[PDB]
Amino acid sequence: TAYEKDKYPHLIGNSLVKKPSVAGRLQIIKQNGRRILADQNGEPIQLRGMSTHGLQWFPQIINNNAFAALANDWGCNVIRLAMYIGEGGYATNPQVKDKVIEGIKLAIQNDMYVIVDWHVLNPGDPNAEIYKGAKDFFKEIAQKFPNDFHIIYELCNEPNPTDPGVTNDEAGWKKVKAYAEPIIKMLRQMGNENIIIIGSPNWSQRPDFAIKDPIADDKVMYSVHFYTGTHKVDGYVFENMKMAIEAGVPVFVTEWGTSEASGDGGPYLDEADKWLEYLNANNISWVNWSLTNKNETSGAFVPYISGVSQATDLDLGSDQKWDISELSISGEYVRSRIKGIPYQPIERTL
Ligand SMILES: [Ca+2]
Ligand SMILES: [Ca+2]
Repeated sequence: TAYEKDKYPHLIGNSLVKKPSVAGRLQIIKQNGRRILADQNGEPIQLRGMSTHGLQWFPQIINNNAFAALANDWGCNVIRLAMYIGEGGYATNPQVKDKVIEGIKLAIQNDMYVIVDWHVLNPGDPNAEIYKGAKDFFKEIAQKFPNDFHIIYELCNEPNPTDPGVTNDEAGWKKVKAYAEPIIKMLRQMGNENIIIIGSPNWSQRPDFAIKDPIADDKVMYSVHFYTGTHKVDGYVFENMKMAIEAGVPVFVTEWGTSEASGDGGPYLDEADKWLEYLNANNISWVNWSLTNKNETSGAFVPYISGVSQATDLDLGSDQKWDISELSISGEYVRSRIKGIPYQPIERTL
């Protein structure tokens, strides 16, 4: 009866969504022309999980009961910790680092991989002055958690043209590499064998630059970010992704949402079914935006809306689960897809 069984069969199941306790240290392997993430034994793995929103704004999700719910009730094997730099983030309020550290420890404690995301966004060039602390930040995390097999580093969320920015061309890609290579080098010199994920121009829509001009490191993957109200299967972003995957580039969806790219609108679930069917079929890991109760469709939790609803609390109790009615439409859908169960939405009639 579930509609996905006939139409989108790779949406059902989770046998490859292995936790650290089972998978151990990750690697990239070559399999039938593709470079894909695999576990310690060389068996394909898929990471599926959730991103925080900016930790300067929504740190409340960094609590053990929420992390346990995500790992156990939602079936996540990854969580992404989005540390803005600008916009009230680390450049002006460095105490957000403390929340990233806490989050790494809670991911480990709850048997998940963890992505540490230096969340470049405004402005768009990772080399900009505001981001000068990036190399020392990664240094510090690696000193605290040396060669830790749970951690994946994401050096620059979304290179993009916001001034001062990067261009959507080969010159823009060169600025990204010039940024990333010295950090990678430092991490490797320090003995860190972690997977490192590298963004690309146009808001991490251009993993295809790695076809002819990859970074020379066998544990680097390339991000692609999409939002299903904006970006459609067989559209620009999708085809750049597909072109990279086909050509053997290792690709990881570190951020996607069910809204427009603004974080709002919809959600657009029928389009999400098409993207996730492709990602699951092609062994591409994915992380959904975001673990917030802000009033925007991409947030996973019900928001405060005057006259309508109190916010769902991100600081969860000892039951280690949110009721489905406490999840937004997006969060309920994403939970279903992480777990690999049929999507069977609740009625929402106020
Ligand atoms: Ca807390
Ligand atoms: Ca984004």
